[PDB]
Amino acid sequence: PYTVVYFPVRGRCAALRMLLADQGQSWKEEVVTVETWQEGSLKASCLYGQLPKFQDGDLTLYQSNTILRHLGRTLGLYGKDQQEAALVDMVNDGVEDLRCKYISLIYTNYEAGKDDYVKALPGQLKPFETLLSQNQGGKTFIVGDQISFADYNLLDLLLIHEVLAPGCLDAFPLLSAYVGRLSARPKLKAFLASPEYVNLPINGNGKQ
Amino acid sequence: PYTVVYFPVRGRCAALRMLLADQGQSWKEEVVTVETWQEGSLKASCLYGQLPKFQDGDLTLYQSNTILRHLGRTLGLYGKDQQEAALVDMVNDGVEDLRCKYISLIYTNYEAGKDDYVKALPGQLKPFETLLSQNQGGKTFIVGDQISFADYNLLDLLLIHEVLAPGCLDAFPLLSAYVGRLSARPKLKAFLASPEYVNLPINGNGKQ
Ligand SMILES: CCCCCCCCCSC[C@H](NC(=O)CC[C@H](N)C(=O)O)C(=O)NCC(=O)O
Ligand SMILES: CCCCCCCCCSC[C@H](NC(=O)CC[C@H](N)C(=O)O)C(=O)NCC(=O)O
Repeated sequence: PYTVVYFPVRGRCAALRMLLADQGQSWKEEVVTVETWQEGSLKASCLYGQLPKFQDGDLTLYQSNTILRHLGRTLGLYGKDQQEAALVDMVNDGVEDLRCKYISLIYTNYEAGKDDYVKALPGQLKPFETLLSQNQGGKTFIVGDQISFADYNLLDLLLIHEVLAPGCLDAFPLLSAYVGRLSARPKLKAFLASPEYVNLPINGNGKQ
Repeated sequence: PYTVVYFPVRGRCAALRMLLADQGQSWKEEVVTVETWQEGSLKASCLYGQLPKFQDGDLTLYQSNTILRHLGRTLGLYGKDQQEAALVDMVNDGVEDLRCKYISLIYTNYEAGKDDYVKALPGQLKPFETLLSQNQGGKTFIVGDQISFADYNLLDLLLIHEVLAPGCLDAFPLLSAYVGRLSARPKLKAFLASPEYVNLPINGNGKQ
């Protein structure tokens, strides 16, 4: 079945976890402690020397977005056709771009870079609001009328940014309602309120 | 048909161009000058305010990796099954990770960071050599026995690094032979020797 190997943080595993939970899938969490990691053996066995590591039967995967696309492909959360599949990728690549900046700020220069980052945030979120405005008035999902892996990834992106910059979605009504709507999905809402998610820090350095 | 909108550089369009050329596809190049860009009109119309922009019929796309996956999906260069498709993604995500570091060095701190970057390069390339060593002794492609979009992206990554750090592939027999082998493909070899590729700078700031 499914196994996710990661440090005890939400980080790059939050979106895929939301996906599995919302889709009613079962998986095992293999928690790797900083000590175990510093031992070196696991890290040396990882393709790119990093986590998360994911297992689907004997298929071993690395790279958070590969896991998301794999689950999206296998579970039918990758658009209804090739055109939608491309739009889903366009959304996810954009989500990834901002996540990288978020990650850089959090771990590289939180104190000195936060003000500049928050000032530039609106412009960074505008694209997703626009995407929403062009798809059924933003009443359904980011692409098409069915959920996709990019939805879970974008939702996480938005959630963590509201912790970083409380109220950042006030400027974006479609994104605001989208967060509330997706968060209300029964299995997702239950997962998001579970200690399995809540008692885990967003990042690994105590910043958010 | 196909249209790629970009600045007059190889950058993030090199891989997809190699793909189209090698696959015998025709496309139009719409060159955007720094002046035209600074005007602001085109940039404001771009989803994430950046290039490349890609057009396939009435389908408009942004994000270099979205264009690669779209071409891979529609042209049959995305693995033979879901398992291979995931491995292709894993390779491309890894290629993207290193490309981002390469781009950061080139445009952010070439002079001061080059030495450290080159020292860390072997460890950054090892994963791709390992990937090749696990797929038919590295005698075919990065994943499976058929070419994929990740091949064109990895090939470009390797080509530009050979310019940045001559001989970086010497210690990697599989990657070395792979570059020579893929570069020898008739249509690709012809494209790589054409002025449309050769007379274009790798990057936009005169560094490489
Ligand atoms: C409470 C303790 C928390 C543990 C320490 C903080 C964990 C931070 C998240 S893990 C950070 C890093 N992994 C990555 O950056 C993964 C990026 C990869 N491109 C992906 O998308 O999957 C990694 O493996 N880093 C380890 C390494 O590179 O050695
Ligand atoms: C000799 C002159 C060449 C032009 C000058 C150098 C151009 C550098 C390459 S273009 C750089 C930037 N685009 C990107 O970074 C694209 C990132 C996107 N995630 C992708 O993968 O496609 C961009 O649009 N930047 C423009 C902007 O953000 O306004």
